[PDB]
Amino acid sequence: EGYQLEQVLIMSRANLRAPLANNGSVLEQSTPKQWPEWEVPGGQLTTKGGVLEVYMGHYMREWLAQQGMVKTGECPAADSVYAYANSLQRTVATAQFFITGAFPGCDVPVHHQEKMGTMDPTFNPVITDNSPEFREKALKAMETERQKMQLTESYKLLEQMTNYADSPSCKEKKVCSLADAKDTFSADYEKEPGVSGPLKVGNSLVDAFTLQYYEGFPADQVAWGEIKTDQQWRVLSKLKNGYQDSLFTSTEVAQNVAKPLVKYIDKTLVTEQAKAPKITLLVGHDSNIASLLTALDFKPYQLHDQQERTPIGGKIVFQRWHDKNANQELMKIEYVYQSSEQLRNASVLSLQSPAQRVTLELKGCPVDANGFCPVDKFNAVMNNAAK
Amino acid sequence: SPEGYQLEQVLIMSRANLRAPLANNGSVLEQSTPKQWPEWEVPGGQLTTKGGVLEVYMGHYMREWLAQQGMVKTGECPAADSVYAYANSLQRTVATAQFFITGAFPGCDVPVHHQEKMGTMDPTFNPVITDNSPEFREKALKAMETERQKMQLTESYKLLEQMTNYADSPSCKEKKVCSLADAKDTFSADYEKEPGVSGPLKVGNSLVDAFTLQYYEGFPADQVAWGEIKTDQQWRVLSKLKNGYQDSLFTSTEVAQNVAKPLVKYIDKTLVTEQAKAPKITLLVGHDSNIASLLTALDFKPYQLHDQQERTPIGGKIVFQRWHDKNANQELMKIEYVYQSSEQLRNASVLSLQSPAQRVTLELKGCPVDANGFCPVDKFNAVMNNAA
Ligand SMILES: O=P(O)(O)O[C@H]1[C@H](OP(=O)(O)O)[C@@H](OP(=O)(O)O)[C@H](OP(=O)(O)O)[C@H](OP(=O)(O)O)[C@H]1OP(=O)(O)O
Ligand SMILES: O=P(O)(O)O[C@H]1[C@H](OP(=O)(O)O)[C@@H](OP(=O)(O)O)[C@H](OP(=O)(O)O)[C@H](OP(=O)(O)O)[C@H]1OP(=O)(O)O
Ligand SMILES: [Ca+2]
Repeated sequence: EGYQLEQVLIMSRANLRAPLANNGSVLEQSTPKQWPEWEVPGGQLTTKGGVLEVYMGHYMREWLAQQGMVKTGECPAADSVYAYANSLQRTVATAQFFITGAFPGCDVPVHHQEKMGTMDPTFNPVITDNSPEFREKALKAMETERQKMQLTESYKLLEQMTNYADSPSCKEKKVCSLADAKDTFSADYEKEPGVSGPLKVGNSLVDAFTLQYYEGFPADQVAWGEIKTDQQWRVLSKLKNGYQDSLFTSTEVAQNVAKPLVKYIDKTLVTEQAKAPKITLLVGHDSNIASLLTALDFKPYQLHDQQERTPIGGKIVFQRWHDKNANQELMKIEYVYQSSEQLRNASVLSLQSPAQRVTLELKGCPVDANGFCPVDKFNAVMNNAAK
Repeated sequence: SPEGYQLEQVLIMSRANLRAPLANNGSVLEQSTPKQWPEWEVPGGQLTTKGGVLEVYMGHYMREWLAQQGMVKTGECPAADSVYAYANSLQRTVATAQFFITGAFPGCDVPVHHQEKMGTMDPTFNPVITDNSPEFREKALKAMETERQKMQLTESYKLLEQMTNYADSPSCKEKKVCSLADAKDTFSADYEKEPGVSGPLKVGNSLVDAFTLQYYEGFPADQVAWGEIKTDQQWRVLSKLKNGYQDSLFTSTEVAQNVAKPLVKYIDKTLVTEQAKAPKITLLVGHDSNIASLLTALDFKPYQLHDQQERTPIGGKIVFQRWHDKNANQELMKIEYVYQSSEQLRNASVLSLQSPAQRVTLELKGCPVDANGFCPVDKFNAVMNNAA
């Protein structure tokens, strides 16, 4: 009956979490205005984020079955499914909710490293090369990417929405402007690429608004009611997307930082394939998706009906399709995600009312008219990035 | 909780949440009407995805309550082994435990225990006759007929026949069984089987269970009972068949005492006799019949659940609570039925302390409560030991 979906690996970020807005946090320091309250402490998933993942899980399960992988109504064979999350509350949580929605009533544990509350090396996008040539070249690549962006409109808008000149940052630390302030990038050995300055603050702020919107806060409680149009979202989102792009998206940085994740995905889909599950779920972070995508050299992609480049509840679904011979196998990779509205509305997902799907393309594995490329070339892409 | 009251242990005896109509009633449903039954997203008897979300909300609600009461701290996981979750080995009950525990302790490592051999009944949750003596039966068969005789179901059956066009069903056109009221019931109490009824009472229960479930699942109005049920009173009259079935089978003391013994024994260990070594929080997930027979077996006072047509609601829990009154140096028991209203299920309403689940305080005949719903622990232990 032709090509059947034989193996999938799903790379996920955590779903909806509470912004961190307690005394002394970046959010609190960045405005004199009070933030609306959330149901859990900062950085913890919300219940709506779990329900959104349950819906994604159920949709995915339907879809997996539709493509021949394991049929609806029965648990998959033991050890058919392997769920591995970074060792943080929100990523373990998003895995539990996804796996429960997709595989209800089945014994599929979520795995994670022993120490909760700390970064697992698999998911920790840290710089591994201590040479000053790597650092100089990384810094120059971040600065170059940043220098292409026109952010002052975004910043002026944000200063007005937050009353930034009256915030604790301004009054106590004399950091009083977003639009005129200087970014400082870092590419420190054994840390994440970073930036300090307005871009980091604009990132934290716009992220908080995005989350309020998705969480379903009334319009008057999103950003104090100040974001009234998609156009405004678009202007503001330039900061959050520009932060991620600057840091995680240069070729120098990404290939280094995402090595343990690339290696994990190579092992699962290529080099230790005999033992691999039919379904792997990894749950990490936006920086992991951003650097992975750069490190495997995907072509440019655009996500319709989303303001985020790496959306809350958005997953990279790598798919190995098999008919009769392993050397005729095909690979197809899609970004499967909920639109900004499907998130805010908690939309019930189904085959008739699906998640959004965009097919992604590796530069090294050109796809046909239907998004498939030969496994032969996929394998070469992975080997080469995993070197 | 009053001043100086501190909650210290809870046991949550839950029904599964929202499931598709039982596959075992499929052919009765088919014989009872010429109409087409709306299709469900899962095989009969399995939890639906909505059941899952609804149970995630009950978990988060119970979490917020437990943190209000100082039983668990906001923003961290409970101590290892302090939460013990044990489900019957069926898809729906294990699924409901997983969704409850994920909604309540998201991000925490809290396993759902069940016997292996999923798809088979775990004896703890198996509401079966466990006495093969012919003298058990006669007291039982009679106690069931006695409960059944207190109910007036004729109007329910005429309503059901009207709504289903039962006149044109296979049952009537082919088998010439052309009235549910004129037909008779025959109870059974067969060794290692659930107490049972043959006849129009089982037909009524099967159909009206399906309608109730359609309504919860959010089928559109024209697809719950083919749009035939217009009035909350019509719901109430139909629900008599389903509540009547359960009450006849699981609610006479002589049946309920036998059939609930394993769960009664379990709850007695956890709350009374092995209490010291017992998890602070226990979730058991079983079946409506478990709740029904448990509550008779412990001699509860009669209760009414507001905003529900079911006597043991979908997702509904019996919540046993040991409290220390520090001021008067006493240990008290409070027991409440906590559950979603028919509208909270159909709407998938988010639940929190600000928009809470329904709660009704229950009362042991052996353990009379004060003005606030609390009774003494020693009186509770007697009831429990005596019952076990
Ligand atoms: O640890 P990372 O892999 O870098 O990613 C997460 C987080 O991603 P999710 O939002 O996917 O969980 C980021 O979120 P953005 O602000 O970039 O949207 C970021 O920021 P926060 O500190 O605001 O969470 C933060 O990066 P870093 O690890 O450098 O702090 C980090 O959170 P954790 O520190 O908890 O991992
Ligand atoms: O067999 P149980 O252990 O009681 O559990 C369920 C179900 O209960 P829940 O909806 O609470 O989980 C019952 O049916 P309802 O009381 O819910 O209508 C039940 O018995 P009935 O069909 O007599 O009601 C049926 O067991 P069986 O069909 O063998 O009698 C069974 O479900 P399964 O059909 O999935 O075993
Ligand atoms: Ca600029």
